[PDB]
Amino acid sequence: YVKLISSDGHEFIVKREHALTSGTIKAMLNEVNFREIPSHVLSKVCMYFTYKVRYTNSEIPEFPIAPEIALELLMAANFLDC
Amino acid sequence: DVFLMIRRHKTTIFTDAKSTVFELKRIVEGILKRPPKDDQLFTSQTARPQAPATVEPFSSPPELPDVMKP
Amino acid sequence: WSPMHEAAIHGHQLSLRNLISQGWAVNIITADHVSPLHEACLGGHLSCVKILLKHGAQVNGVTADWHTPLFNACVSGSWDCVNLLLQHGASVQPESDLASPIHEAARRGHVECVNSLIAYGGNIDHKISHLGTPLYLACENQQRACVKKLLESGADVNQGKGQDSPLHAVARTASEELACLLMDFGADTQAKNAEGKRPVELVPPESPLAQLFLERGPPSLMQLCRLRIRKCFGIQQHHKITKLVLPEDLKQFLLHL
Ligand SMILES: [Cl-]
Repeated sequence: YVKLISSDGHEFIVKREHALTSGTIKAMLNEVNFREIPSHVLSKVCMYFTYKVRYTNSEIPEFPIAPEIALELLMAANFLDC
Repeated sequence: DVFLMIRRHKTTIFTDAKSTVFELKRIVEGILKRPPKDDQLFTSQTARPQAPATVEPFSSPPELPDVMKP
Repeated sequence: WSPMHEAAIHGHQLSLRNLISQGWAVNIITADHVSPLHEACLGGHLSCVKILLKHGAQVNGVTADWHTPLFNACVSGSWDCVNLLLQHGASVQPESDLASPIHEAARRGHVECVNSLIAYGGNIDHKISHLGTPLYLACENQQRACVKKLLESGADVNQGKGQDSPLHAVARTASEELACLLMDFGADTQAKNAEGKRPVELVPPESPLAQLFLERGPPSLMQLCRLRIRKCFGIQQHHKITKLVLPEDLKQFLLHL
């Protein structure tokens, strides 16, 4: 497990293998900090990690994304290279 | 296989499991060195990788830009 | 024998101006309801279209084979003719499924013509029984710049012909170029047609299309965000992405540039 820390103070603990989904994180890699990415975005990023790993080797379901978080989420994905 | 979000104060653990409530308390112990749902004291339909079930609020997303409204 | 039809066919704008000043009628039709305007559009003769419209030619007359000036202009490929008819209120969707301008323009890869039909309110997803969508024909006919145009404009990447999707039709073709494009715009690689088959199953054994349909597991989160954001805009409104507060690199990514 590794700890990903969001802009607004939240702490997310996810399995290291899953976080490596991010090029940026894989490269930086016990604890990581993201002064620019807020919790409501970073939680979705982690879910995408779970989703990516679980379905990365076999029918795949829709990954829901509310329009209201999409722009910030795109920036996060861009920075995180995932 | 079932995918949880175990939440408390400003921390959040993301983790999967099969299996009783008892043995999940042990996994937490594994992470946050403490010893052993909704307003109370979890399925493939109900808790998916992309939509973990939850076991402090997150930030409030900003206003949808005007050009993206219907 | 009509002098006016005859001049219109061959693009003889002088003979045409002449006949008109000698008193020959501009709205004159064969037994098949072909007019000079129909003939001039068919040959792409912009001068003669101008002349005929300016002397009151009818822009929506329908021939016995269900053809309209706009349809014929789409056959010829003259963007200018198409534009000018649209300016003059040429109706975008004619009644017959045998003569849909946008389909004819799309099947021959007349991109600019397609672009203009859509701009003037044509239904980019119009789905005809024996044909499918304009996107579908462009694909069958390997018209790459049409396909790219239709998708940028926001055509429905998954609406093809009957149960046969665009990605299916592209796999028969083996077009690597076009498959990659459909997928960039989120074609469903798992849909099954009327014969029960998924698109990867239609693809020659020797093609890299297989590895490609298989390797593409879920898309990146970036790709997923792009689908989602584009989905918020209507046909040909995606340019408004320009207004968003967003790095230029990403506006271009969202706009597929
Ligand atoms: Cl190709």
